[PDB]
Amino acid sequence: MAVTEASLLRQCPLLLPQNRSKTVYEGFISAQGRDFHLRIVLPEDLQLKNARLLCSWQLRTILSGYHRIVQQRMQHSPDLMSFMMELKMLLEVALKNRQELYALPPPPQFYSSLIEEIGTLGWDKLVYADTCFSTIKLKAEDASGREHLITLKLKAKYPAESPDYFVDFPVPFCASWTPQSSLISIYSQFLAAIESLKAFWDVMDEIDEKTWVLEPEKPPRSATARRIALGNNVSINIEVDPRHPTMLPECFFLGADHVVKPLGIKLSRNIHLWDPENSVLQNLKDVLEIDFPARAILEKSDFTMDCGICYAYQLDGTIPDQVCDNSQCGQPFHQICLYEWLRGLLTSRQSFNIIFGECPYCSKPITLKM
Amino acid sequence: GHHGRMLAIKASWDESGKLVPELREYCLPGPVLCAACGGGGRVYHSTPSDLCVVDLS
Amino acid sequence: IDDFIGSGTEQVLLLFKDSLNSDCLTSFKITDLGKINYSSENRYLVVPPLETGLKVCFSSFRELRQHLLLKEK
Ligand SMILES: [Zn+2]
Ligand SMILES: [Zn+2]
Repeated sequence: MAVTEASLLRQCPLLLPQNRSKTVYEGFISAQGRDFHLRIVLPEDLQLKNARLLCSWQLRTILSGYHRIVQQRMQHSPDLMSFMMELKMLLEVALKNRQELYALPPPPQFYSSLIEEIGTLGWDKLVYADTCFSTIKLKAEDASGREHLITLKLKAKYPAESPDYFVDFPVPFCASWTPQSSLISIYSQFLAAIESLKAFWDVMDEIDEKTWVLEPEKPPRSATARRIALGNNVSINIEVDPRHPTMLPECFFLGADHVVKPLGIKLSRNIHLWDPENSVLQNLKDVLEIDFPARAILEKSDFTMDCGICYAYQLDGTIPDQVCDNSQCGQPFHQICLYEWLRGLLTSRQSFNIIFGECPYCSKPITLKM
Repeated sequence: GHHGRMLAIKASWDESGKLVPELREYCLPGPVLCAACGGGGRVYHSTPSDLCVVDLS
Repeated sequence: IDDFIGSGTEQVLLLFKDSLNSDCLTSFKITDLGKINYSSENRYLVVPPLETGLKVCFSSFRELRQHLLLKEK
């Protein structure tokens, strides 16, 4: 209403004036389904510059910090009705920030329905459930015979809202949640996405089996990139499209410029012979017309594989990849080490994204492309 | 408390640049009969059922 | 009845008949009727979440009773 006779009732129903002279108000204030005790003594007149306002200790702990604003608002705010509206808004804000603090799950609807539904799935499936019962994790199997997990995070209200789904696989997983849907529904969707992506798994498994995969070491299921090692001190890195795995991936070659050239040339000339009915390896082998080593000895073959400046492997994710174009050195480096080195020396000259210089060990012309 | 009310206080100094007390109040079960503190934000409390523990760390 | 394992829970020890042997405290049976059971995770999983659910639900019950008596005042 307009006047503060009924509008106050309608906007703060649970503040009941105790005294005849409407000077003592007492009762409850509502915010996000929670009634808070409140007692608001006015002076003989309707002025808020000075008024008493006592609370429940519940309300004090919830009005921690905002003490300055309410004291300020008492002085700046014209009417009591508006003071209550404004106070409610701030208490709303305060609880909205403390949602890590005030979170609960209903015992009836929740725990039972969840137990029914996990039974509906089957207990071979479930692998992990948290003691707060928020997080659960489920398992599924490929037709190829691979285990893939799916994490769900559940709110106080599971069937109302979506539960937070976390899945490994690399294409963005889309889950049509309805209020009618349940874990079995999304599970069927999860298997469906698995069986769609089936080809990508099969490709990456064939690569990780029959090749010395290098730098996604122990790769996750999300990982789409594969730096394959081949010959010695040269590598091909490969990015693969999940929707079209058998299709040609983006591939190129690190190592010695004099060694790399016949690989790029031979690829370029024979690439029309690529065929998307075979496997990636079975295509690459007759396309590049070479074989791979299968674990020659992948932990130590016979090379100090360290940077030969920093004498480490694994500087900040980076691998020894930049090498010499020389039979006698063949010394790997890191991008960072060799860059800082060449950028110092007087001999070096920088074109656009390239720096030419002398290999530290052998003093032969070495190129670095940033 | 006895009936199971726990209270917690910490120094915040956040969001305004002044020290503000961040209070909680938990409602842990059972009429607490005893408790003590353990090194590393741990509390051992006891209900007439069990001795339970709480990790604040 | 006593805690002989030293786990933090009482157990029952049962001595079976003397017809077996003329030797003391042979043929024992220790049990808790829970997990502990000596003698001579599809279902074990979801119980802790259920116990916490019971306790929390009880705390919510006591909270509502408090809220109610406040409102009556
Ligand atoms: Zn290095
Ligand atoms: Zn060199």
